[PDB]
Amino acid sequence: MQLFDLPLDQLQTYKPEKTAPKDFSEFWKLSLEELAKVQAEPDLQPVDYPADGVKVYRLTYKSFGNARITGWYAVPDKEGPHPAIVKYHGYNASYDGEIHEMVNWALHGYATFGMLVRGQQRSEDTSISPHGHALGWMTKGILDKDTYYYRGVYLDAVRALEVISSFDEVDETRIGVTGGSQGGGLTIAAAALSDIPKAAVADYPYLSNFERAIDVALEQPYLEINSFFRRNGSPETEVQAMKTLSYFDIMNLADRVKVPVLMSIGLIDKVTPPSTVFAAYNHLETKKELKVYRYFGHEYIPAFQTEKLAFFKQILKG
Amino acid sequence: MQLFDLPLDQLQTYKPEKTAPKDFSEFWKLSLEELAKVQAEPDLQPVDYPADGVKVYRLTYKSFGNARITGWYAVPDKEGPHPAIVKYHGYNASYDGEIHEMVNWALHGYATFGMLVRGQQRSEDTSISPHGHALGWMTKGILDKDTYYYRGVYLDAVRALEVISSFDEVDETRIGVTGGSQGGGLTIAAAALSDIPKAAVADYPYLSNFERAIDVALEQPYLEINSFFRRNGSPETEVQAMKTLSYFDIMNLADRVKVPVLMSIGLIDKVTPPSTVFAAYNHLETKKELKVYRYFGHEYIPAFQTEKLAFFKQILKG
Amino acid sequence: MQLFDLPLDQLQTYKPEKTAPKDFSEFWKLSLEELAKVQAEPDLQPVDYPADGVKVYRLTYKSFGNARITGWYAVPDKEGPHPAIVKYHGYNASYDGEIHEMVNWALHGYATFGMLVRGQQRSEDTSISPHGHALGWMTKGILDKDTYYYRGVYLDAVRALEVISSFDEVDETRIGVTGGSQGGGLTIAAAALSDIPKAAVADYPYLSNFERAIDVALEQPYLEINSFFRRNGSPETEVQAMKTLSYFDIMNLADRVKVPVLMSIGLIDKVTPPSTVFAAYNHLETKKELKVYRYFGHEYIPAFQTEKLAFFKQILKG
Amino acid sequence: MQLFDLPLDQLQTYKPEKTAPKDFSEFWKLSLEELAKVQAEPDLQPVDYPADGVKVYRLTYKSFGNARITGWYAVPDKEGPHPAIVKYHGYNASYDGEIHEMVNWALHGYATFGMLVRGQQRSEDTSISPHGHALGWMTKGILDKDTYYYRGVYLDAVRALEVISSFDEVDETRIGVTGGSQGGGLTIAAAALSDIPKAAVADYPYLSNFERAIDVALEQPYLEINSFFRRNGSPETEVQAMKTLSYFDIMNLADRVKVPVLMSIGLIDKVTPPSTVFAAYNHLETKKELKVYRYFGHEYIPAFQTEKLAFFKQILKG
Amino acid sequence: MQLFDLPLDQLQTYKPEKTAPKDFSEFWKLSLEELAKVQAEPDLQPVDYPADGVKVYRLTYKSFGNARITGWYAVPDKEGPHPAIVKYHGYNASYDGEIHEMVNWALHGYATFGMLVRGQQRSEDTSISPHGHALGWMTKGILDKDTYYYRGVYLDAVRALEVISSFDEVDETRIGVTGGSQGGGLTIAAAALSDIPKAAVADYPYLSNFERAIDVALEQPYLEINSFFRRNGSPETEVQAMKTLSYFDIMNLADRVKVPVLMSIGLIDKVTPPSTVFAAYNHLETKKELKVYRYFGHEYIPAFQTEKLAFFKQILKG
Amino acid sequence: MQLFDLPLDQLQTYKPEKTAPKDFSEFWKLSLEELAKVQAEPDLQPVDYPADGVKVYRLTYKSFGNARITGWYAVPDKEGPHPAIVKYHGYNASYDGEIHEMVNWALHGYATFGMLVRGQQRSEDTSISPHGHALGWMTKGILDKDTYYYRGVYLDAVRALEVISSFDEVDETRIGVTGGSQGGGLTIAAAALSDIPKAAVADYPYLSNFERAIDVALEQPYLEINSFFRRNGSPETEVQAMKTLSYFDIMNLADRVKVPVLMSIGLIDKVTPPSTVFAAYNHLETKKELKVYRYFGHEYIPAFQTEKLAFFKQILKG
Repeated sequence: MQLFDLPLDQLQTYKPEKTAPKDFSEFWKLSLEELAKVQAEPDLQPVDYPADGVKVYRLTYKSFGNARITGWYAVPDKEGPHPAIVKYHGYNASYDGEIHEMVNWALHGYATFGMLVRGQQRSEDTSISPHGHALGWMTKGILDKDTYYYRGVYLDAVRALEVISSFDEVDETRIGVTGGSQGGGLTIAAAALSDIPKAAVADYPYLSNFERAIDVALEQPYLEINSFFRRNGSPETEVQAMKTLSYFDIMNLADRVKVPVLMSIGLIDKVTPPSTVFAAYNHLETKKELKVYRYFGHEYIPAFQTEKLAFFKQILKG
Repeated sequence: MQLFDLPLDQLQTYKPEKTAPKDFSEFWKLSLEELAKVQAEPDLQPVDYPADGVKVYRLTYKSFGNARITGWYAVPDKEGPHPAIVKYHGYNASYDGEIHEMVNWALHGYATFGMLVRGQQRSEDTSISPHGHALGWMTKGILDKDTYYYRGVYLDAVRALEVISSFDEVDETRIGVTGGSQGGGLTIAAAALSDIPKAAVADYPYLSNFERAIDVALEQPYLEINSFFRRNGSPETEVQAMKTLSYFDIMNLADRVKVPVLMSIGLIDKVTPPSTVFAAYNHLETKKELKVYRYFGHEYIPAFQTEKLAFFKQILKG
Repeated sequence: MQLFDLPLDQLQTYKPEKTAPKDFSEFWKLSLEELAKVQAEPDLQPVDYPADGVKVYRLTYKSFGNARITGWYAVPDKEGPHPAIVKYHGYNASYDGEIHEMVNWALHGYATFGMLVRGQQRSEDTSISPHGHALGWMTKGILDKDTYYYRGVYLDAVRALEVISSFDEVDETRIGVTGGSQGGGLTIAAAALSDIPKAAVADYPYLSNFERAIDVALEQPYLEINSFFRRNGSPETEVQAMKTLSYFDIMNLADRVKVPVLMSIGLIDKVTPPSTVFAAYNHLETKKELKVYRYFGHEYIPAFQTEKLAFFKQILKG
Repeated sequence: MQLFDLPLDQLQTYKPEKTAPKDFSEFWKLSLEELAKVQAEPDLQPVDYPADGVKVYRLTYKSFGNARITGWYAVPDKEGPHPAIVKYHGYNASYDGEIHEMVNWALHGYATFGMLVRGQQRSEDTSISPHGHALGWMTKGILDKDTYYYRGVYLDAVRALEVISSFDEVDETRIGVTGGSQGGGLTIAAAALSDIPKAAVADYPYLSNFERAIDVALEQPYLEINSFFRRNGSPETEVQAMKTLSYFDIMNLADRVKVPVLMSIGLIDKVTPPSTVFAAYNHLETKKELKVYRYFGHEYIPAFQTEKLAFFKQILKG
Repeated sequence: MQLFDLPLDQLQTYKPEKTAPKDFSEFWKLSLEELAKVQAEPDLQPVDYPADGVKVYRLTYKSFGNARITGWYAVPDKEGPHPAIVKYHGYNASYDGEIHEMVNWALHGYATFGMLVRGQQRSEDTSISPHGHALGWMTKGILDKDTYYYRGVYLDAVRALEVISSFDEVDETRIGVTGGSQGGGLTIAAAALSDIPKAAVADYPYLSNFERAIDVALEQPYLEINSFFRRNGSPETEVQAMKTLSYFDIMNLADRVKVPVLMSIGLIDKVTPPSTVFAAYNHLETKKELKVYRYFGHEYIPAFQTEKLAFFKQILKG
Repeated sequence: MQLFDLPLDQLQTYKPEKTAPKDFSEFWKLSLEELAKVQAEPDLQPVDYPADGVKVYRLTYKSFGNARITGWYAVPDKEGPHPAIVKYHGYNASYDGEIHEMVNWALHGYATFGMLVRGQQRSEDTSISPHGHALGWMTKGILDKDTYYYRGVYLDAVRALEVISSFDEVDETRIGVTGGSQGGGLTIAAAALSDIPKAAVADYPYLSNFERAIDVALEQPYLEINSFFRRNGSPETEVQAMKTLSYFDIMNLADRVKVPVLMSIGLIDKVTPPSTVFAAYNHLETKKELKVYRYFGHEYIPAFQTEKLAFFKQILKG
């Protein structure tokens, strides 16, 4: 397609004020405290996979709300410990958990776990639907930070790191986090909420700068928010929903990241608008780099794959 | 748009064999038993509304899974006891609960309750998401009849009738059920599972003839099923999901309806294809009429509104 | 969809200079004089409608050009006189005259007439096509104010008020005017050209700020003007057509309205762009209120239905 | 795009039974009588045009309903008397009357008149709108053959031939008729109702086999009929409208054509479906040829232009 | 459609700095030197065409790279010499060479040759594909000015003028160049590279202001450039490709035109954006006129046909 | 989307008669002879890549027409000699040559070469454009089998196998071929024309059953053929083009494949319609399997990736 958001020169300095409420930190502390009360009880079940040099398994663990979260976990068939990667997927975009991708990461030398998102693929979402929402997960439980869909998801993302670091074959000092869109948002959230990750690569991250996203995105799934306001029109509901979203907005969590970050953005992306991604990036206060691709949108960028592999190889395989 | 399904002469005789499993009746008996364990505990909260001649309220009750189900309840501002209507809404299509429509029904002389569907608007869905599903509600809990999303919805629909008939101002012998698409499916399911309704009017009913629907629909939401099979490709998964859907398929429940039914179908409907609606209609063994509109699709049909009003007036008011 | 016109902060003060030619007032005076020469000769024909508490009829009267204009007229089956409402419909958007809507208004307590637009539904358009026009009615007779399509329509709209006020069962001191899009334009035009209405509720009004509308609308039917210029390209034709449109532009007629006005606008409406509606609103010099809905476009807005009912109930049922 | 109607072998034998009512001939005789009552009073007004070898004029004449019909008339700037062509245009598709094309026809050696269709461009439509119609001209006056829009158009088309043949510079024995879509329908109707034309070339003719057209067309304007039935749903209305269309259906007029006919059809045409064109062609009982183009739709076909020029050259110039 | 580029007031003064590299003139001199080494060896083959007053032929000649370029050549069947026109066609938009158009130009009095573009229709493109390109011709050989697709095309365009001027029946002092889009770019390029043309009429010219075109066009075929950058992502490749395009950019060649130019632009054209055309126009330093059509896009503009014919008639038939 | 081609039972037995001309075998023998005249002169240039366990290179060789063909070649960083794979890419669908994918294949244990298609990416197409063609490569040189675009491509594909098997580090007895769409067509053509491959995996193969493809495909690129017939309408041209395509149609080459073949087809594929793929499959007379995926179209199918890896592992590694 074509350009549509602020010009690159303006994007470079686009940095909205944080929207985090006064109890933002307290909310995350309490949420992590809740997660800590649930014993992970990890279980590894081998899987038959048509490749040599790797051992593949279905990893399952317990998280917030006693939810059963799973994903494929692939490890180099070598004597570890190994560097590791926790890979997070896109919104409604996992097709059988991307087992092939996980195996390729293991072949590249990383014990890799592709966490599958609760309610979207294979993992259980034990959180209820307290008040009715628009089609999708974006507005599920949006009237209260405690019941919001991403509360459980972010906690699951942190638990994934606690579980993989606990493995004897994983060098917990060399774990990376990565993912695209929704996976990119989870990558930033995980690095902001856990001291475990050592490096983060986020493709056009999702769940950033909600106030702007709903007025500039031209495609789904930010627009589910707009849809919820069409179906629940009281002015008070809109105020409450934006407030709960502010607790999950990665531009609010970004200044907690302490490790190196590599991020990408395609200038014609109408799903995660460039402005929203620059907002998250400009809120990071850590070693960081934003690779801008003028001719790409919300999709796989071959040149950035090269950058991602070189970054993880430099930091995690040092 | 234009014609696309079987020609009318073929639709008239289209009657697929039932797909109900051997334990279909047991499943519904057990499900109704699970519903009866939950005390309804109805709560009526008056609402200020800008109209004379009617009293409006927010009606809330407890249903399957201890879920809090709600909706607007409007009653003629005259001494009862009054004929009544339970109105069911379309998939993801309630905008603040259609309060205006409920009021109009009351002005027409019917104590009317617009049940809001659990998880879609206002009403709570306490059922979890056991295994991950495609975007939407169609595949939530589809790997087991006990966990499937419509199990709770159908029971809620029956409970709505139990609650309204219990009111002293409602003539329990003169209650009708009505709704469009998903609302039409709920209308048929309620009349199939409850002896309360005395008449049913279903617009192009949804949740019918799933095996055909997924192969002929050209718009959502039927296609969420297809989407789930794309993301969960195991052959066994497909077989299991179709088996669970067969317990909720209104063509399998249709032979249980024993009161008069009025149904509509637009021949250019690509959401609820004509074949799927004729399948439900052809399984009904009761006083019935199917109004076919050649030039209408999945939308409001003015001529059918007249038929609907005439039908309820004739049966519920005489 | 999404935002596209001027930002709300700019819309608030958007007020183009009037485009009314020097003989604007003379044109309307002469036009009303022509209408006055035609005897209304109203005729009421009862209709069988499936509802109690209301009497429904087909009302037919004679207007400008000896045209036979009709519509459904519904009255509370009570001893009047009653407050009344003249409801105007959208462009090419009446489906059998919206009889059900008219009946609901009567059930709300108002003797209501839904005027059907000449040439579009049931009413006769005796005005010829003097010079050929683009597909539709927007350019029919556009080369001369005397032959322009809306000359007859606006006069018919005023006659509708003269006819309903003449009824013994109608309290002519309590008549409201209402309608959406084209119906909203007719509502403002009627209130600007007749001293009869006591209150006006106009949804996103059509036929406003033509100069801007043709450069900003992204959907039909303002674009019929552009289509006419593609087919009749002389520079002189464009000048003449914009001049005739200026006599019908509701932003030019707005300062004649003397009664309270309630108006709505959805910020994503690409049919009646927000700027065009703010233009009409900012030209009103009367008790007024503009309800802005960020997430709605050119469609039914549930929250505004509440506002409309409360407004008419407060003014007309005082 | 791609194929979509009956396969070629089936198109070749597709010949629906005529739908002409018992008084079809009487209707046309009476209509021609109404036309003859109006004196043509042709007026030729020279026009300055940037080309040598041709004299251009605006030709205006009086027709049915005292309507002023006009169009460009271009003649070879040489002593006549000259073969001539009456060219008819597509539905809502004349842009300033195609003056350039008329000039080219004259440069090819034919005194050519491009009749502009009443109400669509330049020419006046004095027939009223008796009962309201869907957007467009297709349903204007459709409840009665006497008031239907094409009654005036067909008579205007015959009158065009009477006027051009009356000119001393035109060889009345060498006049052809031609046009595309609506122009093709007019071409056939004119040759059916007038003995003036000596040859006819019709591109994918419109206004044919209405019963099939409304069920198979996928684009306008056929679909205006469907639109009218959506807005005027009485069963009797549909029956009456189809009856009036049957008087203007070129498949019913085709057996009256007694001069050579050349016709074209693109197999991917979704506006004038191939079946509808083959229906007209198969009802012709005269020297005829149907050129079928597999890869073309409703558009200019270069190869057919050669066929058309060759045909008129052979017949009108020898 | 609707407006989308800079407002007309801004377009009027839009004039980017030239992007021509330091060896721009040397490149064209050397390129013309290469063309001069190839003997034209023109061949005329008569064609059977169904019209009197014109002789039609297939003209074929040799050009750069020993390529065989052809097109239809039509001449008035009169004693010359004649004024002449070289007509260039749109990108991938010649349907059998537009023989009918060529014949009409001859009937207007001009010996006319419609050059068909190498590789696109009938003419041979002997230049290879040196490095792989995106679908289409826009990026073929783009990594080097010497191998770029338009090098051969522009040279062929100049050769066309050398060949037609060489004919005894052609008055070489009265030759015009004309064409639309890609044909408009070739018209400007030819007039910039050859002293032969005496007048030029270019419709919305293509191949102008590439830097802006790729960021503002919303349709094809400028976007092939963007597509090539998606498939060949090294930063160096983008720099090299923009540099080679700068040698062919008509805004860089425009100041070489010494004869009168007539140009058109439709304000809603999303193929050749108005800004890009104003850029070329504002770089012309010769007798010039730009006709702006607010309601037209990338298509035939009837009013401009009149202007084109009057311009060529005034200059070429003086 | 949804189903659209023949139903599965009919696809299973769909086997059109071969369309190969009498000199089909001679053409391929002569073409292979032309290829053998060109010395391959392979050149391996190491490339720095961010991964351990593999050596990456740019492999370049000379093929038919002295064309320089290239692609990425990745080898396990272990002592060989290694099983190998030649991977062919989709039409206009290589983004920088899929270096990442080639590396992954090597990490899976296969010396892998991703041949880049001449003229589409990186590789040179030295064949000229003899007669002009529609946008794209499908019709380039289609008027003669000797000049047709795929002649060079198929020979390049065979040459790729000759080059990789010649490497000392490659076990020439364990080489597979694979690719999707156009890549699948190349996979079958290579296995048909070379005895080198020991196994073939083709995703929905393109370049099959051209007579049906042009009449049933609903997306490109098949439709470029149709586009060429629109621009070159001579009946003889169509006959000649279909004749040249018959020499490259994989259904005509299929009976020459004598090694195991694994193929896939998505039933909603509108680019390579299921019928066209079943045609190729049904002409194979070798160990074969066709995996049918009801809910997938022309895209990556996760389950098939597992099948593909399992197949090559079983055959090439044992």
